[PDB]
Amino acid sequence: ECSVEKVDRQRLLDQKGCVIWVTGLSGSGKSTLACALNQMLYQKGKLCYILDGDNVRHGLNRDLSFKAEDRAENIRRVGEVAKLFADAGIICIASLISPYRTDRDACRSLLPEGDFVEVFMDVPLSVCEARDPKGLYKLARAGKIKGFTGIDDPYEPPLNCEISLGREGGTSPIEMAEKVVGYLDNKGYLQA
Amino acid sequence: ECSVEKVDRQRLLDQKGCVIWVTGLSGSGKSTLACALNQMLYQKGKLCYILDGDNVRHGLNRDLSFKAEDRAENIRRVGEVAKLFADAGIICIASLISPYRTDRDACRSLLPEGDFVEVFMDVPLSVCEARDPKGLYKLARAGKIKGFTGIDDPYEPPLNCEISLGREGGTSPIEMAEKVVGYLDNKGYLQA
Ligand SMILES: Nc1ncnc2c1ncn2[C@@H]1O[C@H](COP(=O)(O)OS(=O)(=O)O)[C@@H](O)[C@H]1O
Ligand SMILES: Nc1ncnc2c1ncn2[C@@H]1O[C@H](COP(=O)(O)OS(=O)(=O)O)[C@@H](O)[C@H]1O
Repeated sequence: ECSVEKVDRQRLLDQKGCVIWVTGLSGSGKSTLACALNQMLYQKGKLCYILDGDNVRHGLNRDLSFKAEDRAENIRRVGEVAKLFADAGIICIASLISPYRTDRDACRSLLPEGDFVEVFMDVPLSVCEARDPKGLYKLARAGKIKGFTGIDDPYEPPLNCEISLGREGGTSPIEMAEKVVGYLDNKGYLQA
Repeated sequence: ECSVEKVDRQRLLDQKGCVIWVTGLSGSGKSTLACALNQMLYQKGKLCYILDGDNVRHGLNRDLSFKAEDRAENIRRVGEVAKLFADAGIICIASLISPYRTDRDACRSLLPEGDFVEVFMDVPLSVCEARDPKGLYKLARAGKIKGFTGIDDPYEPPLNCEISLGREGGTSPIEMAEKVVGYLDNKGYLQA
Protein backbone atom coordinates (compact mmCIF):
# COMPACT_ATOMS: atom_id res chain seq x y z
CA GLU A 1 0.00 0.00 0.00
CA CYS A 2 1.28 3.43 -1.02
CA SER A 3 0.55 6.71 0.75
CA VAL A 4 -1.33 8.10 -2.29
CA GLU A 5 -5.01 7.18 -1.85
CA LYS A 6 -8.12 7.14 -4.05
CA VAL A 7 -9.37 10.27 -2.28
CA ASP A 8 -6.08 11.98 -3.20
CA ARG A 9 -6.61 11.17 -6.86
CA GLN A 10 -10.22 12.38 -6.59
CA ARG A 11 -9.04 15.60 -4.95
CA LEU A 12 -6.61 16.14 -7.82
CA LEU A 13 -9.31 15.54 -10.48
CA ASP A 14 -12.21 17.13 -8.56
CA GLN A 15 -14.53 14.16 -9.21
CA LYS A 16 -15.23 10.69 -7.84
CA GLY A 17 -14.18 7.49 -9.59
CA CYS A 18 -17.04 5.24 -10.67
CA VAL A 19 -18.23 2.71 -13.20
CA ILE A 20 -20.98 3.65 -15.62
CA TRP A 21 -21.98 0.26 -17.00
CA VAL A 22 -23.88 0.62 -20.28
CA THR A 23 -25.67 -2.53 -21.42
CA GLY A 24 -28.06 -3.34 -24.26
CA LEU A 25 -28.61 -5.09 -27.59
CA SER A 26 -26.49 -4.26 -30.60
CA GLY A 27 -27.90 -1.08 -32.16
CA SER A 28 -29.52 0.14 -28.93
CA GLY A 29 -27.34 3.27 -28.89
CA LYS A 30 -24.71 2.33 -26.29
CA SER A 31 -21.77 3.76 -28.21
CA THR A 32 -23.42 7.03 -29.20
CA LEU A 33 -24.55 7.48 -25.60
CA ALA A 34 -21.03 6.77 -24.33
CA CYS A 35 -19.48 9.30 -26.75
CA ALA A 36 -22.04 12.03 -25.97
CA LEU A 37 -21.55 11.52 -22.23
CA ASN A 38 -17.75 11.59 -22.60
CA GLN A 39 -17.87 14.84 -24.60
CA MET A 40 -20.26 16.43 -22.13
CA LEU A 41 -18.18 15.43 -19.10
CA TYR A 42 -14.96 16.54 -20.79
CA GLN A 43 -16.43 19.99 -21.43
CA LYS A 44 -17.22 20.16 -17.68
CA GLY A 45 -13.56 19.35 -16.93
CA LYS A 46 -14.16 15.78 -15.77
CA LEU A 47 -12.00 12.87 -16.88
CA CYS A 48 -13.74 9.86 -18.40
CA TYR A 49 -12.56 6.77 -20.20
CA ILE A 50 -14.61 4.43 -22.40
CA LEU A 51 -14.09 0.68 -22.33
CA ASP A 52 -15.89 -0.47 -25.45
CA GLY A 53 -16.64 -4.16 -25.99
CA ASP A 54 -15.38 -4.24 -29.53
CA ASN A 55 -12.14 -2.32 -28.80
CA VAL A 56 -11.12 -4.21 -25.65
CA ARG A 57 -11.80 -7.37 -27.67
CA HIS A 58 -8.91 -6.47 -30.00
CA GLY A 59 -6.46 -6.08 -27.12
CA LEU A 60 -6.86 -7.38 -23.57
CA ASN A 61 -9.65 -9.75 -24.65
CA ARG A 62 -8.30 -10.71 -28.07
CA ASP A 63 -8.30 -14.33 -26.89
CA LEU A 64 -12.08 -14.46 -26.30
CA SER A 65 -14.88 -15.70 -28.56
CA PHE A 66 -18.66 -15.30 -28.20
CA LYS A 67 -19.40 -18.62 -26.59
CA ALA A 68 -21.28 -18.03 -23.39
CA GLU A 69 -18.28 -18.86 -21.20
CA ASP A 70 -16.12 -16.41 -23.18
CA ARG A 71 -18.71 -13.66 -22.86
CA ALA A 72 -18.67 -14.28 -19.11
CA GLU A 73 -14.87 -13.90 -19.06
CA ASN A 74 -15.10 -10.83 -21.35
CA ILE A 75 -17.50 -9.20 -18.89
CA ARG A 76 -15.55 -10.31 -15.81
CA ARG A 77 -12.28 -8.84 -17.09
CA VAL A 78 -13.92 -5.59 -18.18
CA GLY A 79 -15.50 -5.36 -14.73
CA GLU A 80 -12.11 -5.74 -13.04
CA VAL A 81 -10.50 -3.20 -15.38
CA ALA A 82 -13.33 -0.74 -14.78
CA LYS A 83 -12.81 -1.13 -11.02
CA LEU A 84 -9.15 -0.17 -11.48
CA PHE A 85 -10.14 2.91 -13.48
CA ALA A 86 -12.61 3.86 -10.78
CA ASP A 87 -9.91 3.39 -8.15
CA ALA A 88 -7.73 5.75 -10.22
CA GLY A 89 -10.49 8.36 -9.86
CA ILE A 90 -11.70 8.10 -13.46
CA ILE A 91 -15.37 8.07 -14.51
CA CYS A 92 -15.14 4.79 -16.39
CA ILE A 93 -17.80 4.11 -19.03
CA ALA A 94 -18.06 0.45 -19.92
CA SER A 95 -20.08 -0.14 -23.05
CA LEU A 96 -20.58 -3.82 -23.85
CA ILE A 97 -23.60 -5.85 -24.89
CA SER A 98 -23.04 -7.71 -21.59
CA PRO A 99 -26.15 -9.88 -22.08
CA TYR A 100 -26.13 -11.98 -18.91
CA ARG A 101 -27.50 -10.63 -15.62
CA THR A 102 -25.33 -12.81 -13.39
CA ASP A 103 -22.19 -11.46 -15.04
CA ARG A 104 -23.19 -7.80 -14.81
CA ASP A 105 -24.23 -8.44 -11.19
CA ALA A 106 -20.77 -9.88 -10.52
CA CYS A 107 -19.22 -6.66 -11.84
CA ARG A 108 -21.45 -4.65 -9.55
CA SER A 109 -20.30 -6.76 -6.60
CA LEU A 110 -16.69 -5.73 -7.23
CA LEU A 111 -17.46 -2.13 -6.32
CA PRO A 112 -18.68 -0.30 -3.20
CA GLU A 113 -22.40 0.53 -3.17
CA GLY A 114 -23.13 3.61 -5.27
CA ASP A 115 -19.93 3.30 -7.34
CA PHE A 116 -21.53 1.13 -10.05
CA VAL A 117 -24.22 2.79 -12.16
CA GLU A 118 -25.97 0.31 -14.43
CA VAL A 119 -27.43 2.03 -17.49
CA PHE A 120 -29.87 0.06 -19.64
CA MET A 121 -30.48 1.02 -23.26
CA ASP A 122 -34.13 -0.04 -23.16
CA VAL A 123 -34.68 -0.38 -26.91
CA PRO A 124 -36.64 -3.26 -28.41
CA LEU A 125 -35.05 -5.66 -30.89
CA SER A 126 -37.28 -4.42 -33.70
CA VAL A 127 -35.97 -0.87 -33.34
CA CYS A 128 -32.37 -2.07 -32.99
CA GLU A 129 -32.71 -4.25 -36.08
CA ALA A 130 -34.26 -1.42 -38.11
CA ARG A 131 -31.23 0.72 -37.25
CA ASP A 132 -28.67 -2.04 -37.81
CA PRO A 133 -25.96 0.60 -38.24
CA LYS A 134 -23.13 -1.92 -38.60
CA GLY A 135 -25.10 -4.43 -40.68
CA LEU A 136 -24.74 -7.09 -37.98
CA TYR A 137 -28.42 -8.05 -37.91
CA LYS A 138 -28.26 -8.30 -41.70
CA LEU A 139 -25.30 -10.64 -41.34
CA ALA A 140 -27.06 -12.68 -38.66
CA ARG A 141 -30.17 -13.06 -40.83
CA ALA A 142 -28.08 -14.08 -43.83
CA GLY A 143 -26.65 -16.74 -41.53
CA LYS A 144 -23.10 -15.36 -41.39
CA ILE A 145 -23.17 -14.97 -37.60
CA LYS A 146 -24.43 -17.81 -35.40
CA GLY A 147 -25.57 -17.17 -31.83
CA PHE A 148 -26.06 -13.44 -32.32
CA THR A 149 -27.46 -11.73 -29.21
CA GLY A 150 -31.19 -11.07 -29.60
CA ILE A 151 -31.52 -13.41 -32.57
CA ASP A 152 -30.25 -16.82 -31.48
CA ASP A 153 -28.52 -15.93 -28.23
CA PRO A 154 -30.11 -14.47 -25.10
CA TYR A 155 -30.15 -10.92 -23.77
CA GLU A 156 -31.24 -10.61 -20.12
CA PRO A 157 -32.31 -7.06 -19.19
CA PRO A 158 -31.36 -5.52 -15.81
CA LEU A 159 -34.02 -6.03 -13.13
CA ASN A 160 -32.89 -3.05 -11.06
CA CYS A 161 -30.65 -0.65 -12.97
CA GLU A 162 -30.01 2.92 -11.84
CA ILE A 163 -30.82 4.45 -15.21
CA SER A 164 -33.03 3.25 -18.06
CA LEU A 165 -32.72 5.09 -21.38
CA GLY A 166 -34.14 5.26 -24.87
CA ARG A 167 -37.54 3.65 -24.48
CA GLU A 168 -39.54 6.71 -25.57
CA GLY A 169 -37.94 7.36 -28.96
CA GLY A 170 -37.08 10.72 -30.45
CA THR A 171 -34.71 11.07 -27.52
CA SER A 172 -31.23 11.90 -28.73
CA PRO A 173 -27.82 10.69 -27.61
CA ILE A 174 -27.22 14.15 -26.18
CA GLU A 175 -30.49 14.31 -24.29
CA MET A 176 -29.81 10.86 -22.84
CA ALA A 177 -26.28 11.88 -21.85
CA GLU A 178 -27.74 14.94 -20.09
CA LYS A 179 -29.91 12.60 -18.00
CA VAL A 180 -26.87 10.55 -17.02
CA VAL A 181 -24.84 13.66 -16.19
CA GLY A 182 -27.73 14.97 -14.11
CA TYR A 183 -27.83 11.73 -12.15
CA LEU A 184 -24.05 11.73 -11.57
CA ASP A 185 -24.13 15.38 -10.53
CA ASN A 186 -26.93 14.75 -8.00
CA LYS A 187 -25.20 11.66 -6.60
CA GLY A 188 -22.12 13.82 -5.99
CA TYR A 189 -19.77 12.05 -8.41
CA LEU A 190 -18.76 15.26 -10.22
CA GLN A 191 -16.84 16.86 -7.37
CA ALA A 192 -14.22 15.56 -4.95
CA GLU B 1 -14.44 6.54 -32.21
CA CYS B 2 -15.51 9.43 -29.99
CA SER B 3 -14.56 13.08 -30.46
CA VAL B 4 -12.64 13.15 -27.14
CA GLU B 5 -9.01 12.22 -27.93
CA LYS B 6 -5.94 11.20 -25.94
CA VAL B 7 -4.47 14.68 -26.46
CA ASP B 8 -7.66 16.13 -24.95
CA ARG B 9 -7.23 14.01 -21.83
CA GLN B 10 -3.54 15.01 -21.68
CA ARG B 11 -4.50 18.68 -22.02
CA LEU B 12 -6.93 18.28 -19.13
CA LEU B 13 -4.30 16.59 -16.91
CA ASP B 14 -1.28 18.58 -18.15
CA GLN B 15 0.83 15.44 -18.65
CA LYS B 16 1.34 12.67 -21.20
CA GLY B 17 0.07 9.13 -20.72
CA CYS B 18 2.77 6.47 -20.56
CA VAL B 19 3.77 3.12 -19.14
CA ILE B 20 6.54 2.94 -16.58
CA TRP B 21 7.32 -0.77 -16.54
CA VAL B 22 9.19 -1.75 -13.38
CA THR B 23 10.77 -5.21 -13.48
CA GLY B 24 13.08 -7.15 -11.16
CA LEU B 25 13.48 -10.02 -8.70
CA SER B 26 11.37 -10.20 -5.57
CA GLY B 27 12.96 -7.91 -2.98
CA SER B 28 14.69 -5.69 -5.56
CA GLY B 29 12.71 -2.64 -4.43
CA LYS B 30 10.06 -2.40 -7.17
CA SER B 31 7.19 -1.59 -4.82
CA THR B 32 9.04 0.99 -2.73
CA LEU B 33 10.23 2.65 -5.93
CA ALA B 34 6.68 2.67 -7.33
CA CYS B 35 5.27 4.23 -4.14
CA ALA B 36 8.00 6.90 -3.91
CA LEU B 37 7.53 7.81 -7.57
CA ASN B 38 3.73 7.99 -7.15
CA GLN B 39 4.04 10.26 -4.11
CA MET B 40 6.55 12.49 -5.86
CA LEU B 41 4.44 12.80 -9.02
CA TYR B 42 1.28 13.41 -7.01
CA GLN B 43 2.95 16.30 -5.17
CA LYS B 44 3.80 17.77 -8.60
CA GLY B 45 0.10 17.52 -9.56
CA LYS B 46 0.50 14.59 -11.94
CA LEU B 47 -1.85 11.61 -11.95
CA CYS B 48 -0.33 8.15 -11.64
CA TYR B 49 -1.72 4.70 -11.08
CA ILE B 50 0.16 1.60 -9.91
CA LEU B 51 -0.60 -1.83 -11.33
CA ASP B 52 1.10 -4.15 -8.86
CA GLY B 53 1.60 -7.82 -9.71
CA ASP B 54 0.30 -9.11 -6.43
CA ASN B 55 -2.80 -6.85 -6.38
CA VAL B 56 -3.90 -7.40 -9.98
CA ARG B 57 -3.45 -11.11 -9.26
CA HIS B 58 -6.29 -10.94 -6.73
CA GLY B 59 -8.68 -9.38 -9.24
CA LEU B 60 -8.33 -9.32 -13.02
CA ASN B 61 -5.70 -12.09 -12.91
CA ARG B 62 -7.15 -14.15 -10.06
CA ASP B 63 -7.37 -17.08 -12.48
CA LEU B 64 -3.59 -17.22 -13.12
CA SER B 65 -0.90 -19.37 -11.49
CA PHE B 66 2.90 -19.10 -11.73
CA LYS B 67 3.45 -21.64 -14.45
CA ALA B 68 5.40 -20.06 -17.24
CA GLU B 69 2.38 -19.84 -19.54
CA ASP B 70 0.36 -18.15 -16.79
CA ARG B 71 3.12 -15.64 -16.10
CA ALA B 72 3.08 -14.85 -19.83
CA GLU B 73 -0.69 -14.24 -19.68
CA ASN B 74 -0.29 -12.24 -16.45
CA ILE B 75 2.23 -9.97 -18.17
CA ARG B 76 0.25 -9.76 -21.41
CA ARG B 77 -2.94 -8.66 -19.65
CA VAL B 78 -1.11 -6.14 -17.48
CA GLY B 79 0.53 -4.77 -20.62
CA GLU B 80 -2.86 -4.30 -22.29
CA VAL B 81 -4.34 -2.68 -19.17
CA ALA B 82 -1.35 -0.35 -18.87
CA LYS B 83 -1.85 0.68 -22.51
CA LEU B 84 -5.45 1.64 -21.68
CA PHE B 85 -4.29 3.71 -18.71
CA ALA B 86 -1.74 5.42 -20.92
CA ASP B 87 -4.43 6.10 -23.50
CA ALA B 88 -6.49 7.68 -20.69
CA GLY B 89 -3.56 10.07 -20.11
CA ILE B 90 -2.41 8.44 -16.86
CA ILE B 91 1.23 7.80 -15.94
CA CYS B 92 0.77 4.08 -15.38
CA ILE B 93 3.36 2.33 -13.20
CA ALA B 94 3.38 -1.41 -13.71
CA SER B 95 5.33 -3.23 -11.03
CA LEU B 96 5.58 -6.97 -11.62
CA ILE B 97 8.46 -9.42 -11.43
CA SER B 98 7.83 -9.92 -15.17
CA PRO B 99 10.78 -12.30 -15.54
CA TYR B 100 10.67 -13.10 -19.27
CA ARG B 101 12.16 -10.73 -21.85
CA THR B 102 9.89 -11.81 -24.69
CA ASP B 103 6.82 -10.96 -22.63
CA ARG B 104 8.05 -7.54 -21.52
CA ASP B 105 9.09 -6.89 -25.14
CA ALA B 106 5.56 -7.77 -26.25
CA CYS B 107 4.19 -5.15 -23.83
CA ARG B 108 6.57 -2.59 -25.26
CA SER B 109 5.32 -3.41 -28.76
CA LEU B 110 1.77 -2.46 -27.75
CA LEU B 111 2.78 1.18 -27.30
CA PRO B 112 4.15 3.94 -29.55
CA GLU B 113 7.91 4.49 -29.32
CA GLY B 114 8.81 6.54 -26.26
CA ASP B 115 5.57 5.70 -24.40
CA PHE B 116 7.01 2.59 -22.69
CA VAL B 117 9.77 3.21 -20.15
CA GLU B 118 11.33 -0.04 -18.97
CA VAL B 119 12.86 0.35 -15.50
CA PHE B 120 15.15 -2.41 -14.25
CA MET B 121 15.77 -2.87 -10.54
CA ASP B 122 19.35 -4.05 -11.05
CA VAL B 123 19.83 -5.76 -7.69
CA PRO B 124 21.59 -9.11 -7.36
CA LEU B 125 19.83 -12.14 -5.92
CA SER B 126 22.10 -12.15 -2.87
CA VAL B 127 21.01 -8.64 -1.89
CA CYS B 128 17.35 -9.40 -2.62
CA GLU B 129 17.52 -12.57 -0.53
CA ALA B 130 19.21 -10.78 2.37
CA ARG B 131 16.34 -8.29 2.38
CA ASP B 132 13.61 -10.90 1.93
CA PRO B 133 11.06 -8.44 3.32
CA LYS B 134 8.07 -10.73 2.77
CA GLY B 135 9.86 -13.94 3.77
CA LEU B 136 9.37 -15.41 0.29
CA TYR B 137 12.98 -16.50 -0.17
CA LYS B 138 12.76 -18.11 3.28
CA LEU B 139 9.67 -19.97 2.12
CA ALA B 140 11.33 -21.00 -1.14
CA ARG B 141 14.38 -22.34 0.71
CA ALA B 142 12.20 -24.24 3.16
CA GLY B 143 10.63 -25.79 0.06
CA LYS B 144 7.18 -24.23 0.48
CA ILE B 145 7.32 -22.50 -2.91
CA LYS B 146 8.42 -24.41 -6.00
CA GLY B 147 9.63 -22.59 -9.11
CA PHE B 148 10.35 -19.34 -7.31
CA THR B 149 11.89 -16.70 -9.59
CA GLY B 150 15.65 -16.46 -9.03
CA ILE B 151 15.80 -19.73 -7.12
CA ASP B 152 14.34 -22.43 -9.37
CA ASP B 153 12.70 -20.32 -12.05
CA PRO B 154 14.41 -17.91 -14.45
CA TYR B 155 14.69 -14.13 -14.40
CA GLU B 156 15.84 -12.59 -17.70
CA PRO B 157 17.14 -9.01 -17.29
CA PRO B 158 16.33 -6.30 -19.86
CA LEU B 159 18.98 -5.96 -22.58
CA ASN B 160 18.07 -2.37 -23.40
CA CYS B 161 15.96 -0.69 -20.72
CA GLU B 162 15.56 3.08 -20.47
CA ILE B 163 16.42 3.22 -16.79
CA SER B 164 18.52 0.93 -14.59
CA LEU B 165 18.29 1.45 -10.83
CA GLY B 166 19.67 0.25 -7.53
CA ARG B 167 22.97 -1.31 -8.53
CA GLU B 168 25.14 1.01 -6.41
CA GLY B 169 23.54 0.48 -3.01
CA GLY B 170 22.88 3.11 -0.38
CA THR B 171 20.57 4.65 -2.95
CA SER B 172 17.13 5.20 -1.48
CA PRO B 173 13.67 4.70 -2.93
CA ILE B 174 13.30 8.47 -3.00
CA GLU B 175 16.60 9.11 -4.74
CA MET B 176 15.72 6.47 -7.33
CA ALA B 177 12.28 8.00 -7.85
CA GLU B 178 13.94 11.39 -8.39
CA LYS B 179 15.99 9.84 -11.21
CA VAL B 180 12.84 8.48 -12.84
CA VAL B 181 11.02 11.80 -12.45
CA GLY B 182 14.01 13.59 -13.95
CA TYR B 183 13.92 11.28 -16.95
CA LEU B 184 10.16 11.73 -17.45
CA ASP B 185 10.48 15.50 -17.09
CA ASN B 186 13.27 15.65 -19.71
CA LYS B 187 11.36 13.41 -22.12
CA GLY B 188 8.43 15.83 -21.86
CA TYR B 189 5.94 13.45 -20.22
CA LEU B 190 5.12 15.84 -17.35
CA GLN B 191 3.33 18.48 -19.41
CA ALA B 192 0.67 18.32 -22.11
N1 LIG C 1 -22.31 -13.60 -31.89
C1 LIG C 1 -22.16 -12.21 -31.63
N2 LIG C 1 -23.05 -11.55 -30.84
C2 LIG C 1 -22.89 -10.24 -30.58
N3 LIG C 1 -21.85 -9.55 -31.08
C3 LIG C 1 -20.94 -10.15 -31.89
C4 LIG C 1 -21.07 -11.51 -32.18
N4 LIG C 1 -20.04 -11.86 -32.99
C5 LIG C 1 -19.28 -10.78 -33.20
N5 LIG C 1 -19.83 -9.73 -32.54
C6 LIG C 1 -19.24 -8.43 -32.41
O1 LIG C 1 -18.82 -8.19 -31.10
C7 LIG C 1 -19.42 -6.98 -30.63
C8 LIG C 1 -19.90 -7.20 -29.28
O2 LIG C 1 -18.93 -7.48 -28.31
P1 LIG C 1 -19.23 -7.37 -26.76
O3 LIG C 1 -19.89 -6.04 -26.48
O4 LIG C 1 -17.97 -7.56 -25.98
O5 LIG C 1 -20.21 -8.58 -26.43
S1 LIG C 1 -20.40 -9.26 -25.11
O6 LIG C 1 -21.66 -10.03 -25.20
O7 LIG C 1 -19.31 -10.17 -24.86
O8 LIG C 1 -20.48 -8.29 -24.00
C9 LIG C 1 -20.52 -6.67 -31.59
O9 LIG C 1 -20.59 -5.30 -31.84
C10 LIG C 1 -20.12 -7.31 -32.79
O10 LIG C 1 -19.31 -6.42 -33.50
N1 LIG D 1 6.61 -19.09 -7.72
C1 LIG D 1 6.55 -17.69 -7.45
N2 LIG D 1 7.49 -16.85 -7.96
C2 LIG D 1 7.42 -15.53 -7.73
N3 LIG D 1 6.41 -15.00 -6.99
C3 LIG D 1 5.45 -15.80 -6.45
C4 LIG D 1 5.50 -17.18 -6.67
N4 LIG D 1 4.44 -17.74 -6.04
C5 LIG D 1 3.74 -16.76 -5.44
N5 LIG D 1 4.37 -15.58 -5.68
C6 LIG D 1 3.86 -14.29 -5.32
O1 LIG D 1 3.47 -13.56 -6.45
C7 LIG D 1 4.15 -12.30 -6.45
C8 LIG D 1 4.64 -12.05 -7.79
O2 LIG D 1 3.65 -11.89 -8.79
P1 LIG D 1 3.98 -11.24 -10.19
O3 LIG D 1 4.73 -9.94 -9.98
O4 LIG D 1 2.72 -11.06 -10.98
O5 LIG D 1 4.88 -12.31 -10.95
S1 LIG D 1 5.05 -12.47 -12.43
O6 LIG D 1 6.26 -13.30 -12.65
O7 LIG D 1 3.91 -13.16 -12.98
O8 LIG D 1 5.20 -11.17 -13.11
C9 LIG D 1 5.26 -12.43 -5.46
O9 LIG D 1 5.41 -11.25 -4.73
C10 LIG D 1 4.80 -13.44 -4.57
O10 LIG D 1 4.04 -12.82 -3.57
